Amino acid sequence: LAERIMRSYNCTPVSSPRLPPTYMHAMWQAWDLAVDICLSQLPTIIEEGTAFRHSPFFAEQLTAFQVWLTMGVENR
Amino acid sequence: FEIRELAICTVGRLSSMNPAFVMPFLRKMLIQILTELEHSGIGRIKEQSARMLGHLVSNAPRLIRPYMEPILKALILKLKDPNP
Amino acid sequence: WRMKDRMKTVSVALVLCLNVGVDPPDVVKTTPCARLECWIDPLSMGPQKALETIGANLQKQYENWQPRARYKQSLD
Amino acid sequence: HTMVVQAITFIFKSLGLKCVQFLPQVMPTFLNVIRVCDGAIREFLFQQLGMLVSFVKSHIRPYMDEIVTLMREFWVMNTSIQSTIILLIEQIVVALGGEFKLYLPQLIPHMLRVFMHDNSPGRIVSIKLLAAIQLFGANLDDYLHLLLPPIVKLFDAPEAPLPSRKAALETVDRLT
Amino acid sequence: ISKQLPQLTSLELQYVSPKLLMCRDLELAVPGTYDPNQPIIRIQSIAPSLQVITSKQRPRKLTLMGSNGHEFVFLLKGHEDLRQDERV
Repeated sequence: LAERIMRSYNCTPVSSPRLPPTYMHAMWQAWDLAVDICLSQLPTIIEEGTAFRHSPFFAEQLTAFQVWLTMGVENR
Repeated sequence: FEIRELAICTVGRLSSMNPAFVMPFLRKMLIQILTELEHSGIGRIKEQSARMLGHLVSNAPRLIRPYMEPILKALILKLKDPNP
Repeated sequence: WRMKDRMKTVSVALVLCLNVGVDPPDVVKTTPCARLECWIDPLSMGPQKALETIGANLQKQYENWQPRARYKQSLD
Repeated sequence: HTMVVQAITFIFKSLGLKCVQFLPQVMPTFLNVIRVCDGAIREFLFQQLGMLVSFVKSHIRPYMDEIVTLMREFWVMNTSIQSTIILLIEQIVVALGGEFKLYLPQLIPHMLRVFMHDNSPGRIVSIKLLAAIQLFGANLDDYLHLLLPPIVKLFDAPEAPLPSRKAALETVDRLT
Repeated sequence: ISKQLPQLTSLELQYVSPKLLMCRDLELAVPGTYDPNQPIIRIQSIAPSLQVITSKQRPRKLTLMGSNGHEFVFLLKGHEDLRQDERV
């Protein structure tokens, strides 16, 4: 996360074991989507006081894992 | 551009089978389409952006439903601007 | 797949050369600049109190991940 | 005009990074002056403003919006003005860095128009704008989909000059 | 508290009294400013930060904003009678 955040400000964090860049990985898009879904209920949570509904992130990811398993017989 | 529209239509149709892999990418493409529409002052580019938005709406209602307010607000601001 | 060895971070050292209230000559910071250090504004609570409070806060932040460690803070 | 502006730029250069003190005194009058200027003084003023931005680096943020507004208002088809504004853009990006992405969308339409219609001999204006895009760096992540198709057409059009197509290829290679 | 006292250089309204930070466009007139002839200078807003003067009495430095746009700075004196100063 430090690498992804610092990239936008012309700064490249460095680690002694050189990690390949991870700012472009697709999972960060899922991170943004999950954050957007989770915090979109905050106005009602704070003001109205609704019941926090759990994010469907893990359910969707397990669904994707199931889809992969459905036809993942080959050593792909 | 037509191949692009067909690809987005298929991906939107697949938003239900593999949401974990489709929904984030569709969100990112929605981001790019919205900013393209808002910023690009080119008629053809805005035509393609709006057509993309329509395809995404038709094929990914679940994806766009939470973002109804921003998408509608951007469309309104475009509608109030001073090509058919 | 077996783990060859399990290492433990027994101790943590926090050297904080913050130099509260003094700007380093190398960089001339802007009038607003950046004032949040470990979510603490040093100028609000005085130099030495800010330095100690930031050190304690950073120790707490690290303890969030590794509570069981000997934390020793060096302040300037 | 030229005498006082040259003097101001020289004083700021000699002072170095201590010149940030005079920003509130200089910048508002400077921007109003560029606004009310006419003729060949405009390009010289933009050049000196770019030098001033280079000297000021990160401290030009409060006046950055006004500078962008001036550039949008005074951006035209004129080759000299286009070249000067492109150079000012390069100095602006090397001054700001990460914060430039905030003001990039304002200037994007002008770049798109420049790519669409450019009759400059050899498309040298396009090449210089390509160099500026190279200098943009990570600020282009949220607008790469906007800037890229112009460059793709630039190096895919056979009628375009070889130097311009080569510049487009180098720009894409750098952004990679 | 003796050790803590010197560190209290400035006071922010959000800690000491969020109600004053809430106050906006009050019809209440600026103190010592009402005149039957001149227009009423009502309080527009109160500045969020008060700069405490490092003195024995530690008087605050309050500054209000009037409806006319001109700042009015005042000193908040504690544990001292000001009726004598009013008569003077």
